[PDB]
Amino acid sequence: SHLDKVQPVIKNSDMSVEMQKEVEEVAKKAIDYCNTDKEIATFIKDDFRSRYHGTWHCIVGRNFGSFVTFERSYYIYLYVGQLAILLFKTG
Amino acid sequence: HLPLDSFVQLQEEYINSKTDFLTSKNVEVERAVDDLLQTIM
Amino acid sequence: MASEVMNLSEEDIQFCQKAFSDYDEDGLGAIKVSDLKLALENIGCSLSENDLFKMISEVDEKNTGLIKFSDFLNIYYKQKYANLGDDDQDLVDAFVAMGGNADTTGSVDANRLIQIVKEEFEMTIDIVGLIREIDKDGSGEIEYEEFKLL
Amino acid sequence: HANEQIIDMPENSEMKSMKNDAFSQAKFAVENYKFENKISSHIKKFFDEKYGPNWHCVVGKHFNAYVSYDSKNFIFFYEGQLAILLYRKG
Amino acid sequence: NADDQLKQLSALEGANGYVIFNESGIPLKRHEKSISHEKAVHIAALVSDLWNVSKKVIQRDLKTPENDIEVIRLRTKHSYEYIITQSGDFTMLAIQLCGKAIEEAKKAAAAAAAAAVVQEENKEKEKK
Amino acid sequence: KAVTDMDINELRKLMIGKAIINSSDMQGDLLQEAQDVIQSGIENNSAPVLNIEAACKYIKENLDKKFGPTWQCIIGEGYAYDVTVQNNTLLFMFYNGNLAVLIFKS
Amino acid sequence: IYKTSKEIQKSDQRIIQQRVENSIINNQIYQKSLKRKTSKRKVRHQANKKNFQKEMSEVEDTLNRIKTHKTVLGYLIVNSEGGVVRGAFKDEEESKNIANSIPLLTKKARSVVRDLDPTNDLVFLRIQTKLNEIMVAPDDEFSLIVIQTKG
Amino acid sequence: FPQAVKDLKEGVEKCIYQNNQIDLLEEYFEGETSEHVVENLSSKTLMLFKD
Amino acid sequence: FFQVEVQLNGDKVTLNLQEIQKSINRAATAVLRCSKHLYNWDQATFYDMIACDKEIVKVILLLTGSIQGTKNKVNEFLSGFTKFEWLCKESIQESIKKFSKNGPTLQNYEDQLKKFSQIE
Amino acid sequence: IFDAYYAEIMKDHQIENKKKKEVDQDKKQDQSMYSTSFKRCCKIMERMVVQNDQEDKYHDYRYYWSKNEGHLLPIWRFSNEKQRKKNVTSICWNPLYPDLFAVSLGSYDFTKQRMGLICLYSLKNTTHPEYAFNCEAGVMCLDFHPKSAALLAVGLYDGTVLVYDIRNKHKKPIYQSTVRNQKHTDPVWQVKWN
Repeated sequence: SHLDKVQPVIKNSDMSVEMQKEVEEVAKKAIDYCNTDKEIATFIKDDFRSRYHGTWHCIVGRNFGSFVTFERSYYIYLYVGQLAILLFKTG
Repeated sequence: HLPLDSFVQLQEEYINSKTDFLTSKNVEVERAVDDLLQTIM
Repeated sequence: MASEVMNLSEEDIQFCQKAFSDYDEDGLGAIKVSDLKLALENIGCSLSENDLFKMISEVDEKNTGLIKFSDFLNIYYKQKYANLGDDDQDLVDAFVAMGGNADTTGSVDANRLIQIVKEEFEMTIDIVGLIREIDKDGSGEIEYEEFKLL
Repeated sequence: HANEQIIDMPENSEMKSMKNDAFSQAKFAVENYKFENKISSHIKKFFDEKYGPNWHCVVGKHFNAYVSYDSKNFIFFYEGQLAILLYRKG
Repeated sequence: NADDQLKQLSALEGANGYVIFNESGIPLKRHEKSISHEKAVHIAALVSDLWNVSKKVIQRDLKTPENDIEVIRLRTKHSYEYIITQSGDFTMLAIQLCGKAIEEAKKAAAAAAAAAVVQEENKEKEKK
Repeated sequence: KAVTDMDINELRKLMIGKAIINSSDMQGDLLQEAQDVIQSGIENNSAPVLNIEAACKYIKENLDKKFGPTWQCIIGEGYAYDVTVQNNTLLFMFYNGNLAVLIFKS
Repeated sequence: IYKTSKEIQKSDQRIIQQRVENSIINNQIYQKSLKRKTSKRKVRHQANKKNFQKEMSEVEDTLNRIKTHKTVLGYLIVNSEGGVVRGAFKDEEESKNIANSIPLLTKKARSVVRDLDPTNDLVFLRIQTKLNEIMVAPDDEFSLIVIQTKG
Repeated sequence: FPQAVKDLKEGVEKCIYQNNQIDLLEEYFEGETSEHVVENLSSKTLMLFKD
Repeated sequence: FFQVEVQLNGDKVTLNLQEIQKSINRAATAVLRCSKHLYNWDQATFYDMIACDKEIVKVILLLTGSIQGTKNKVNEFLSGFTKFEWLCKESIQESIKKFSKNGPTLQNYEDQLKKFSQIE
Repeated sequence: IFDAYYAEIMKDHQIENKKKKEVDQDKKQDQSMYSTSFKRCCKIMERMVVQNDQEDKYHDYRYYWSKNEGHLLPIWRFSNEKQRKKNVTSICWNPLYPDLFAVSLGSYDFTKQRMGLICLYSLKNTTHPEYAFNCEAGVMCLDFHPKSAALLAVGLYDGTVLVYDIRNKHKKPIYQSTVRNQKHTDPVWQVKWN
């Protein structure tokens, strides 16, 4: 019932709805699978890189400010608990 | 002197100074040993 | 469909080991994350950059299918060679053991004697050889040498 | 930082300026235009007026190409991050 | 009724502050002595990461079936103590101090009171 | 006195201009130009209350004009990230207090 | 005389090793260690030697006592670098899992304490599960972990 | 929410009472050394000079 | 640290390392000289006692080994420098042969000169 | 971030450079480390394990709250099987710490005489004495100086007077009474600190 409890919410989303739904499942799976936050960032980048070819930069922290140059429609912003799963593919 | 021909000659002079000093200590050690024996006697 | 190809088995087997290790799920497919799972479990490489480097060089990649197995098949071939050097005693022994081994004698003692200003010029050397010769065979083998030196 | 470049131009034959012009034109054109397509057009136009026509130059950050060029008319150099290739054929 | 529990927590000796966290991570109520909301936002994120990692680790890393952590107490330098208890979907952090720490706090409070009295006396003198 | 007298609250209050570098992967000459610009820009846009978005917008615009068209820098109190960058294009320096700054060139 | 000479040499060696020890009682673990390091020319004998491999009862003695204490599953020391200095559990799998999983939680737990106050450092951490209580004492050089079933 | 907080606090309060009974981390005579310690006067012949 | 100069003695790449071994030996022999000033108490040389020490003999062997290791590090850059340089070996005998090989092409002259500029 | 910031502050101001040089314990095998910072953690761990088992007793001790009636409840008993022959005799409490109390075992009945062990029992750990002292004869009386907790007065058979310092690691008597010091004969039943 932990998956129901997390209720991850995407504050800002710039991606197709079908792709966005897939990201939520990966984000929930990554948090339980990874013992530490640093492991979560590596797991999200590896899964997305395998799923979609390109260069992916992912940063997750309790408090942070980010300005980035990402390919249009490849940036999805979702916040679960105190962790921000942010991925932006840059060509 | 941890810290060519010139280095060797300089080292030899440094070694010679230590050798001159060490010899003085040997006389002192022998006198100290004799003094301990003399006190017991 | 093989066609008379011996090839190595040690490596060919390793791949299957690590493969079934993570593929144990029996999903029939392979993802880009699974390939790293192995190296992530044992800790083969420092970062995914390594495995990703060689793999990426292979040709291309995607999300997940099954061909990913190539990662392991090629992984074994990126192990390459090791070599390092341990201890400084063994070298000293070899400096005296000109037949490129512990065995033979007195000839190495005479080599030391050439331009030797050491005390007991030859009697001391003979005494040292005798001390280093525990089993009385007139020679100092590597085990005797080590015991002698330590 | 343009560690390795290929230079195939005449030296002390009074055509020494062609090598100098290519390096100078590439630096000035690349910074102002800031476009891969625009850099090729500007470099080709300046070279065409000074040394005549039939000059082809292609600018790409990363690319692989094989071409036939007139001897001593082909120069390959890197302007900052960008790589510019210019040669004369025909 | 709910307000009285916060007053009761303060009443217990050696208690500095109490913070309550929702499943989402929002801090329901925090003590006034401790920073309100800014500290609660920073404390809720750390406890959730710790509580979730510890709960997940006990079930899989220790290989024990149906084993769940009930209370986590972290004793650090000086008088800091941070007992964590989870009830239903809400988990809270309680900061209590040792006897020496409590005595020091009392002394500090007394000093502050003395300073206030001195300031009042100075004001009276100025008025005179 | 000295270190014993100093406290974490006291240390932050005592010095706000202290600069600490944790990770360096960019050429030193390039780092000197970047370090002066980021420190000056953050203080100017700090305002009454520091804004993470405000600091990043000023830094992103200055860096793009200064070196390359696509430059990404992220600053947060605490974060975990995996980033793929070009050789000698990433500089990591955190300001005194709870301020972590990451700047890289893509 | 060769044998005599050898004996003399041995005696000399013995004297050097002693110095601080000054013969008398077998005494001290630290002294023994120092002798072994610096000079390895001679070893053993000399005096009674007390109990073999028991330089100091007090840290070693206290650890033995807590393990002997009732309702304690065991006490495993974790090396600063994810290693088992000493393991005392009935099953290797529980000890192996505890050896790797417990230090990672403590390091994560130490940071949680560390974020609130930088000066404050973890002194002791205790996690109580539904069926068992886990107590971990963390130091930079070594970490002590004890699992005691709740009474 | 109301029931959980009293109950949660109650549990927090129970933890507070057990720790309050004894410090449990105090070290008797921590830091201070032996202080006064009897010292025997001693004499050491450094050397002997004789004709 | 030990300093050495790398040049071409007789046109052969060589540093001033056998001489270094001889120079260090003099320092080693000087240490032995210091051990012979005690006069063996009595009314007598302590140099023989040092010889009688197996450990002292072992220490002398270690010093010789260290010199060989330093030379090996020097040989890498010495060898690496020679490899690029070797493509341009000693004497003009090859040049006379090389000049004839060039022959007719005018550009041919420029390419060799360009390589020399790179060598410069 | 603070750690990097802190190290720089220490570099700025080179006053009282941190000691605790890393000579450590070493020795490779057969008993590396296991000694002073680690010893404190082990001591804390032993009390915590004891605290969980004695939690029911500890909770009652802190506040069980026990008309002219009196109720007395024994809480814990501290004893040694080896020291069973020894009698409790003199008992004292350190002035500085209420928790630390020292009882010096002595042998009564006169005809039977055995060595007496002085044990200081801290309230935190009741399994074994915090400090153990071995004496040639049973200790008739033990007292603690009011000004300094470390100073301890010990009285034993043959009138020997022993002064012990808790701080000293060696645990040998700081002072002793001899025939030249005019030590009294028989047994010193009562000893006190001025």
